[PDB]
Amino acid sequence: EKSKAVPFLPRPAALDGSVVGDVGFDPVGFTSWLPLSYLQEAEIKHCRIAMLATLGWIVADFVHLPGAVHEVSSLAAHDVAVKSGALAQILIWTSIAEAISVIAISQMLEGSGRQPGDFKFDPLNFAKDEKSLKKMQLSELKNGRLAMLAFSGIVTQAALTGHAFPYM
Amino acid sequence: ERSKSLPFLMKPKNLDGSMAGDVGFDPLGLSEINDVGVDLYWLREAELKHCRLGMMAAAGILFVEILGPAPGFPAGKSQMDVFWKVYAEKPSLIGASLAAIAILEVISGVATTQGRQNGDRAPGDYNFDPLGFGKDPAKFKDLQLKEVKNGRLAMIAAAGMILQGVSTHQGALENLS
Ligand code: CLA
Ligand SMILES: C/C(C=C=C1C(C)(C)C[C@H](O)C[C@@]1(C)O)=C/C=C/C(C)=C/C=C/C=C(C)/C=C/C=C(/C=C/[C@@]12O[C@]1(C)C[C@@H](O)CC2(C)C)CO
Ligand SMILES: CC(/C=C/C=C(C)/C=C/[C@@]12O[C@]1(C)C[C@@H](O)CC2(C)C)=C\C=C\C=C(C)\C=C\C=C(C)\C=C\[C@@]12O[C@]1(C)C[C@@H](O)CC2(C)C
Repeated sequence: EKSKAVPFLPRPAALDGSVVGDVGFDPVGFTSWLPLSYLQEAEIKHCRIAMLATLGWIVADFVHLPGAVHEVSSLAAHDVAVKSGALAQILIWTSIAEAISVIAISQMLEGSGRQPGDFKFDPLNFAKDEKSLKKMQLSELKNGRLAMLAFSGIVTQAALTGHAFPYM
Repeated sequence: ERSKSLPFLMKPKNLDGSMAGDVGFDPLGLSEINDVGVDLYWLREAELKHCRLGMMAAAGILFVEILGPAPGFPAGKSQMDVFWKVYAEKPSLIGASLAAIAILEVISGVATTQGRQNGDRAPGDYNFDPLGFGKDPAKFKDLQLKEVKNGRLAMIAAAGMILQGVSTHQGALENLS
């Protein structure tokens, strides 16, 4: 009762405390008719994709790969990269990763034990015990949400005003 | 048995004494509506939202007309017509404000319906007391009465300002003198 985020709204009844980044924020009750693991996986995937996208947009408006095709702004880079076939390679490998993801999310939903977003990818450690893993999961979630909103703002401002890196 | 405000009318059944500003002024018996998701809880929440919105709007009109606009913002003293001048030059501000108000209003409606269902939240309550001006009781009732009276007065005032600006196309205090 009385979820932490919205103090005047009831607790979403599906987010008690046992999830990283769980401040009880679900006013429209998306968790009431969708699996929690599915939504967590979707959120983490969005976080990672948008973090990479924000970093790439900002960097590519500064540094360009050698070649005349890579001499466009990130706003206009989509139509150039799709014509050159640059985005085709990313599409192919992302589709391979996403088919393996289809298998992984199916197994997670039907038992297994794989945590949402846990691909066990960890060449370095950066997370030795449970406490470090929880803290870094919270950091990843917060940074990913911030980067999703940041990429949203960057794209909207750049489309509104065709400016360089300062999209004001 | 008779309403305090209207002695020629019987006391409205649903308005005993609880809500701040209750004087029994329900001649049409609207407090007894229990249909289309509308009841005393919904009516009180709507009244409080109207009170707060009217207070904010009246304060904004008076502030802008007396102390002038903020730097970088248009002038004209007609608040119903300066809106189109702001939108003509800063449409993004208006759009962002509208989107924020839309999200907050969706949250407000969800909260109203939930609090009506599992009764734990008083109508118009959003737990918004950052400065702790209404922590203790015996002052909360007085603050509720002050808010309700000021909000009704500002509702009437803001409706008047809207109509005056739409019709006369002049400022509020311009109409005053
Ligand atoms: C969402 C991810 C994403 C997407 C869709 C793109 C898309 C694009 N980038 Mg880009 N970029 C990204 C992230 C991304 N970038 C990141 C994170 C960086 C920082 C290193 C850059 C740095 C960058 C530069 C410097 C340039 C581009 C350019 C371009 C355009 C054409 C060439 C190209 O594909 O990039 C080539 C990308 C690189 C050389 C660096 C990519 C490094 C990756 C993203 C990090 C490692 C992630 C890993 C491989 C994930 C594995 C995927 C899995 C399925 C196997 C194209 C529109 C070029 C352009 O035309 O600019 C307008 C260009 O000059 N990008
Ligand atoms: C279904 C729903 C929402 C909901 C729900 C949920 C989501 C299901 C959740 C719950 O469970 C139930 C329920 C029902 O709550 C309904 C949504 C509400 C609506 C339909 C929104 C309406 C808002 C309209 C407003 C507030 C417009 C005001 C216009 C003004 C104009 C201003 C002007 O300046 C302009 C522009 C020109 C100037 O010249 C002069 C004037 C004219 C003054 C003043 O502001
Ligand atoms: C800034 C913003 C969001 C900021 C979010 C932040 C900081 C989030 C922080 C967190 O996530 C972290 C970091 C960690 C989480 O655990 C906790 C929180 C705290 C939640 C959203 C802006 C959101 C801004 C929005 C939605 C603006 C919308 C504007 C519109 C629609 C206007 C459109 C128009 O103006 C045009 C474009 C042209 C005109 O011609 C037509 C019209 C329509 C007038």
